Amino acid sequence: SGKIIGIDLGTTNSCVAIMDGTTPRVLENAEGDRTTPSIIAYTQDGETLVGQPAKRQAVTNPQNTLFAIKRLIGRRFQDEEVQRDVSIMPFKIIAADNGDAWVEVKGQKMAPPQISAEVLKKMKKTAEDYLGEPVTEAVITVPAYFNDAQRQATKDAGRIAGLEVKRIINEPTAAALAYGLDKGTGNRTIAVYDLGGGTFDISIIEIDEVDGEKTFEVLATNGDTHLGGEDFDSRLINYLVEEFKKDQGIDLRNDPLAMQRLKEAAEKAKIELSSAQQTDVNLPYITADATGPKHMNIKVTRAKLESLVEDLVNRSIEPLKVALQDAGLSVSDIDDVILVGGQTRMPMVQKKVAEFFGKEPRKDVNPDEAVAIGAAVQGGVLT
Ligand SMILES: Nc1ncnc2c1ncn2[C@@H]1O[C@H](COP(=O)(O)OP(=O)(O)O)[C@@H](O)[C@H]1O
Ligand SMILES: [Mg+2]
Repeated sequence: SGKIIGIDLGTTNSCVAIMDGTTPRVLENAEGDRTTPSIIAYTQDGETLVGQPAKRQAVTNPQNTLFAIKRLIGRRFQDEEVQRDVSIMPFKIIAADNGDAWVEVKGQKMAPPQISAEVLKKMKKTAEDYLGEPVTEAVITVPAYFNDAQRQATKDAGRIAGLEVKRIINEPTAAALAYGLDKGTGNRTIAVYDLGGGTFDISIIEIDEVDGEKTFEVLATNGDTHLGGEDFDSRLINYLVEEFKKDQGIDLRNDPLAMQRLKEAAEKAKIELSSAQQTDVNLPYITADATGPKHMNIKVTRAKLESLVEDLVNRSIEPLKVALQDAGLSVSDIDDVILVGGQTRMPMVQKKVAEFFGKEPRKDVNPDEAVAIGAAVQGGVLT
C-alpha cells in the first residue's frame, strides 16, 4: 500500500518509525529491540551482519566490523574528524582517488554510503516484517550542521538500500515534529538538547505560524561531536577497572575479552541507574590467572555514577550559551525545551537542562525515539 518509513540514521544507533493512522509507532527489529546498533560486520564466512549480531562478534573480527560511519559519510580523508578517527578506529580508513574518506573491507575499497546502506536495509526489512508488505519510501534524518556533501552521501545510502528518499530532514526539526510543536499558534522559539551515544547537539529553532502554513528555521547550532553516552560508559568502565585492581591485583585492560564484557556491563548498569538508585555489576569468570577464575561483583549507586560523569554533563552547558548568543537570545526567549537522544534519559541530565533553561523539558515522546517519529510524521505529511 505504498508506506513511507521514518529512519533515524544515528552515529551509535538507528531507529525506524511509522504512521499507524494518526499515531506514530516505533518498530521492533528482528532481535525484539526498538533501537538497532549502527554496526556492520563482514564475517570471515561471507555474511553481512547488522546491529546487535554484528556487536556480539566485533572483538573476533575488529578489521571488518564497521561502526561510527556517520563520522566519515560525505567527508574528505583530510577532514579533521576523519584524521582524528584514522588512529582510533580498528578498521582501515583510506583516501579515495577523489580524496574522499573511504574504508577498505577485506581488500575492497568502499564509500561510507555503501556501509550505512546496510543499516538502512535492516530498517527497511524491519518495517516490511512488521507490515507484511514491501517498503520502498523513506524520510531520513541528518544533523542540522550537515553540509550538501554529507546530505547527498546520506541520500546515496538510502538509494543503495533500495529506498526512494522523499526527504532529508534535520534531526532537531524531526524532534520538533515528534513533540507536536507544529500543533500550536503564533511564533515559537525552541531549544533541542540532543545527547546521543557519540555526539552532543544544541539547536535553537524558530517556528512561525505565517499565511496558514508553519515555517521552520534553524537560528543557531552548536555542540561537541566527541561528547556522548560512550564517554559516560567510559567513566564507569575506568571506575570498575580501578576497583577490581584495588580488590584483586588484576589490571583487566590487558584482557581484551574481559573488556568487551565490562563495556557491556557498564552500559547496562548506567541504563539501570536512570530508574533505580543502585545496581550491581556482577561478572562471574571475568578473567583468570595461576590461582584460577576471578569474579567481579561491585555495587554502583546512582550518586556514584553522577559523580563519575558530572564534568561531562557540565561540558554540555557552554555550547548552550554560545548557541543562545549566536541566535541573539536569552533563556527566557525559549518557549519549549525538548530532549533528544538516549543519554538524556539520565535524571541528572534532565535536571541540569531544566535548571539551565528555568523550565522543565517536554514529555510528549521518548528522547531516543523522537527523530525517527518526526521523520515518520514528515513522511505522513507527504502521504
Ligand atoms: N535509560 C538510559 N539512561 C542512560 N543512558 C541511556 C539510556 N538509554 C540509552 N542510553 C544511552 O544513550 C546512548 C544512545 O543514544 P541514541 O540517541 O540512541 O544514539 P544516536 O546518537 O545514534 O541517536 C547510549 O550511550 C546509551 O547507553
Ligand atoms: Mg541521535
